[PDB]
Amino acid sequence: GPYLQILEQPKQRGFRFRYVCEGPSHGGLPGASSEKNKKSYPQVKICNYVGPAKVIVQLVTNGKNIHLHAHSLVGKHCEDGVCTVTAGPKDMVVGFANLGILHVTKKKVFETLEARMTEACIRGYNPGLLVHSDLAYLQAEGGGDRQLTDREKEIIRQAAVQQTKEMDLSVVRLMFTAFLPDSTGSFTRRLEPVVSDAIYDSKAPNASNLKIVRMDRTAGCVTGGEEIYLLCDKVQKDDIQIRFYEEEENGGVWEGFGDFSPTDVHRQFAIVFKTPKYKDVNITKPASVFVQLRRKSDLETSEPKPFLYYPE
Amino acid sequence: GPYLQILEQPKQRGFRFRYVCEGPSHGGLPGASSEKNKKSYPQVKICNYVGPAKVIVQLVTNGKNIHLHAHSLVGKHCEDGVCTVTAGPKDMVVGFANLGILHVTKKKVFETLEARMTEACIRGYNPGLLVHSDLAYLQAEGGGDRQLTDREKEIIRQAAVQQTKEMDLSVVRLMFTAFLPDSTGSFTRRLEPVVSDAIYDSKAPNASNLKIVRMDRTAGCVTGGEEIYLLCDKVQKDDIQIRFYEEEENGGVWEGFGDFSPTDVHRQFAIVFKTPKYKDVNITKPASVFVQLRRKSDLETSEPKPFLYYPE
DNA sequence: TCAGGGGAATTCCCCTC
DNA sequence: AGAGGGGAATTCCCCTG
Repeated sequence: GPYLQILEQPKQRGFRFRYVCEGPSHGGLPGASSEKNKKSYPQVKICNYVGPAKVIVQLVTNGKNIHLHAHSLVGKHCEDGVCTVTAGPKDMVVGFANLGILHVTKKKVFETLEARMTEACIRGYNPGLLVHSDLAYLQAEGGGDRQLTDREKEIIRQAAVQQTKEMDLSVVRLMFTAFLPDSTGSFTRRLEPVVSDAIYDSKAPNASNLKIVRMDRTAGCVTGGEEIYLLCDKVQKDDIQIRFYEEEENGGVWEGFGDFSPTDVHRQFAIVFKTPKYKDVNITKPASVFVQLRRKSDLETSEPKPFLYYPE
Repeated sequence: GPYLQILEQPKQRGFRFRYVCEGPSHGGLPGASSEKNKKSYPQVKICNYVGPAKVIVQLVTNGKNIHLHAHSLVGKHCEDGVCTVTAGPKDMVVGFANLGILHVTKKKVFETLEARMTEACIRGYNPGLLVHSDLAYLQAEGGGDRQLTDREKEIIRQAAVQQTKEMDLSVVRLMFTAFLPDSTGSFTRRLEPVVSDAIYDSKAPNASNLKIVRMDRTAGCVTGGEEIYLLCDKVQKDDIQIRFYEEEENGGVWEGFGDFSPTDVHRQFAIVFKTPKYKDVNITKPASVFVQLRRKSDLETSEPKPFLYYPE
């Protein structure tokens, strides 16, 4: 039967979540292949069905238990945190550009979560899957307006109080839900929604972009233990590593880490370290290796920089 | 007649202002001559008068107009921002230890300021000097009993709205006011108040501590621009200078600033720059020069570190 | 501009005596 | 095991191109 397939996922890292105070129009959530000039965006595709339909996007949690996220989606076609756009009549592919991720305050988690749960219940956008199964009977029953009862508000507040202590404000996910038309033509037939890759805030120190801005000495001796200063982006002294590596044997790898202490990490932006020992200390020609910044917890690679080992 | 003399002023820089959230036990305001083990505190002395008296201390602003400051003084003898202590019979020496400077939020400045202005009018603590000259008639009538009128509250609120946007939250001053007894014995005869030195918050980037944490090359050549990386504390790229200096017996004033661009200042904590040319390029012996970080606005001295120029 | 980025203000938490 | 600081994370502000 018909389903929804994510053609291009959003970029997991590099995007910066912004609060209401930071202002508007600061960038759109880019695609996984959104290099400079080759600006791409998250794309989905409704398969096994040809014709006009609608696609909604909502923010969900990163944990095993999928639930609504207090963060919102801001931009055009987005109202109250949900972005709704009509798919092409023939191009069953849908792209999402100019999507910002509104970061909520920790104190304003409960308030925003409850408000957007109320919205998701009045609009019937997967009420039982994200809030609570007790309200999984509101699959757009009726046309348009769907006033809520008193017990339904009770369930909303119960789900909100329980999901406040379990929400990571630094990571979100995209849930794409497709809606196929019915008899009257209104988009109401809901197929299985699909969750996107995890989206990590750039303001989170454990998931930012690892970049080697500058190095004082770009070429050391094959012996090693030479002091080098590396100016970098924001890194955590207890969760940072400087890795020299070279591809060898056409398949094999050579690693080697700089010997530095967390005290040598100067205020998250600079590291004074010492070069490790190379393989062939009895080398004859200067060998070329790459250097990167690797997070010990995430094992995330920084963009490598050239480095050279010279004999003595 | 009798006056009040500040024996030891507080240390102008080095102390960090703290908000209500940061807690209570983060340090006491040290004196200008304080050091480790030699723990000193701001002290004053009532001169030309022997006997019991009273000394109050209040926070005032730095600027042309001396006025109450939204920041408060926290501690034992301090209540609602004013620290009152009896000089004791025949002691006449007054010390002020365990004094913290409560940093208020920008949003809650006005609320606090007006709240402390009314108090200064109800208690008669220099109302015309600190609040507004129109209220320079509020002395000695009552120490709490004298409720204020409506026009007085209008003047207080006007002074508060005008001085909220005119207050520097990063610098304060201490005002000591002495009170001699009268016939009935109540301390009400006000002596001339004395203002202390300016106290600059260490967490303010324009008044922080200038420290040379690390240098890539600690000895360069007299030839000229050699690139060296300097790891430092928080400095402002548009208001920072790297000064090479040497005191000599022939006038002994040689200045010379490192050739760096504000772009070379890596995230306020590192500067990649080039050493300037010293005098006597045709030297024969290695000459020693010292290095500092000098703030462009304040011309404040950093802790010097050794450096040397060798010929070619 | 809209797309970013740096940095300041504010809150929270850890390291060394 | 706690005060004194200091660093780091979380929100907020606004400058640049």
